[PDB]
Amino acid sequence: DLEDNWETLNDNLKVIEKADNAAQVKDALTKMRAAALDAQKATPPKLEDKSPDSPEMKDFRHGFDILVGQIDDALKLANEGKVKEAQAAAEQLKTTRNAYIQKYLGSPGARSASSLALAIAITALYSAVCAVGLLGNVLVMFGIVRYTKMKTATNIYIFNLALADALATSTLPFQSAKYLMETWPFGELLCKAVLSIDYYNMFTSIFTLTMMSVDRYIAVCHPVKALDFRTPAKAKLINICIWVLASGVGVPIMVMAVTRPRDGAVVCMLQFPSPSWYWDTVTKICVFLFAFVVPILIITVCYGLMLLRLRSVRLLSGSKEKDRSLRRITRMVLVVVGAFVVCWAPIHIFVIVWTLVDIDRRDPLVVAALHLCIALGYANSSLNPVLYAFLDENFKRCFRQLCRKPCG
Ligand SMILES: Oc1ccc2c3c1O[C@H]1c4[nH]c5ccccc5c4C[C@@]4(O)[C@@H](C2)N(CC2CC2)CC[C@]314
Ligand SMILES: CCCCCCCC/C=C\CCCCCCCC(=O)OC[C@H](O)CO
Ligand SMILES: CCCCCCCC/C=C\CCCCCCCC(=O)O
Ligand SMILES: CCCCCCCC/C=C\CCCCCCCC(=O)O
Ligand SMILES: CCCCCCCC/C=C\CCCCCCCC(=O)O
Ligand code: NA
Repeated sequence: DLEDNWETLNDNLKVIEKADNAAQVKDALTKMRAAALDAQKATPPKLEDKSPDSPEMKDFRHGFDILVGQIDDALKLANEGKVKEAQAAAEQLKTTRNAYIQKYLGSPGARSASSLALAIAITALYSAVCAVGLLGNVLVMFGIVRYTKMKTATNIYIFNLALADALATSTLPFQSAKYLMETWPFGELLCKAVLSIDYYNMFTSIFTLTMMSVDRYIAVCHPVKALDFRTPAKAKLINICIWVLASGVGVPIMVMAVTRPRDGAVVCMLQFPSPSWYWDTVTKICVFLFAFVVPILIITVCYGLMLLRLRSVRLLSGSKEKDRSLRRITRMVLVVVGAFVVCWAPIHIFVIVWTLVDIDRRDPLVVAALHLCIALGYANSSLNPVLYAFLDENFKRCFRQLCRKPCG
C-alpha cells in the first residue's frame, strides 16, 4: 500500500519532467496527489515505534500537506494549458519530497537499486559457479571415460551427476543476463532449453544420489550379495533409466516453457493448462515429495545403516588396504549426499513457502534470501568436483594424468 504510493509519487515526478504537453502533466500531477494523500495516512516502517503525535509523525504529515498544496498550485497551471510553468513547479515538489518525506521513506528508487545490487551479486556468484562447475565437471566426465581404473559403479553414478551439473552450470550466464536486464532476450527455444535443463538437473541429481546411496549400501552392508547386483554396466543402464524417468517431468517442462509479454518485458515461464494456479501447485507439491522428501527418506535409511555397519565391523573385506578403500569411497558418497541436502533443502522448502504461504514476496530481504537459496542450489554443481578431488585419491591422480595428456 505505502510502498506502491511512494513509487507512483516518484515515477510521476519523472513523467512531468519528460512531458510533451500540459495534459500529460495534469494527468501525472493528478496521480501524484492521489498517491500523496494515501501515503499521508500511513505509518512509515521506521516510525512504527512512535506516537501519532511524536515530532517524527508530525513532520511526515506536514511534508505531504506541503506537497499536496504545491500540486494543487501546479494543477491550476496545467489546467490552463501552461506546460512550462507547470513543469517548473514540479521542480519545487522535489525539494519538499527530499526535505520532509525521504527523511522517513528512504531515497526514491531504493527498491530498484536493491534489485540491481542483488542482480550484480547473483551475476558474480553465478559466474564463479559456472567457471568451476562447468570446467570441473567436464574434467570429471573426460577422466572417467579415459581411465580403466575410474570405471567403477560408484563413478558411473558420479558421471551422471557431472553431466547434469555441466548442463546446469552452462545455463548460468544466460540466467545472469536475465537478472540484470529484468527480461529474457534470448528467444523461446533457449527458454525451453534452460527451463528443461533446470528441472532435469533437479530430478536426475536426486535420483542418481538415491541410486548411488543404495549401491553403496549394497557394497558395504551386503558384500556377498553385492556381486549379483553391482557392475559398471548395470550402473550405466540405471543412469539411462534415471534420464527416462526424469523425462516424465522434463518433456512436459520442454512443452510448457514459453516466452510471454509481461508488463513491458518478456518472461521465460511455464504455461500450465487451465486452471494454471492449480496445476502449478500440484506440480510444486509433487516436486517437494518426489524430488526431495521421498528420496531423502530412502537415502536416510541407507545412510544410517551404512554408518552402523562402518562402526559394527572391523573389516569390510580381506585386506586393510581394501577395507580402507571401501571406507574412503563410502565416506566420499556420504559427504556428497550430505552436501546435496545442505545445498538443496533450503530452496526446496522456500519454493513451497513462496507458493503456498502468505509471506511478503516484495520484501527485499525475503527476495534476497530466496535468491541466495537458489544460488546455493547451483553452487552444489561447482562443489562436487572439488569434493571428488579431495575425498578420492583416484580422482586426484586421474585429474593430474588427464591434464598431462589431454590428447593421449
Ligand atoms: O518446485 C521447485 C522446487 C525447487 C526448485 C524449483 C522448483 O520449480 C522452479 C521454481 N519455481 C519457483 C517459484 C518461486 C520461487 C522459486 C522457484 C523455483 C526455483 C527453481 O528454479 C529451482 C529449484 N531450480 C533449480 C535451482 C536451485 C538450483 C529448479 C526449478 C525451480
Ligand atoms: C531428453 C533427455 C536429455 C535432455 C537434456 C535437456 C536439454 C534440452 C535442450 C533443448 C530443448 C529444446 C526443445 C525443442 C522444442 C520442442 C518443444 C516444442 O515444440 O514445444 C511445444 C509448444 O511450445 C507448444 O506445443
Ligand atoms: C545452454 C545449453 C548449453 C548446453 C551444452 C554445454 C554443456 C556441455 C555438457 C556436456 C557435454 C560433455 C560430454 C563429454 C562426455 C565425453 C564424451 C566421450 O568422450 O565419449
Ligand atoms: C558453496 C557453499 C556450499 C556449502 C555446503 C557445505 C558442505 C558440507 C555439508 C555436509 C557435510 C556432511 C558430512 C557427512 C559426514 C560423513 C560421515 C562419515 O564419513 O562418517
Ligand atoms: C540445511 C537445512 C536448512 C533448512 C532451513 C530452510 C530455511 C529456508 C526456507 C524457508 C524460509 C522461508 C522464510 C519466510 C519468511 C517470511 C517473512 C515474512 O514475509 O513474514
Ligand atoms: Na546436480
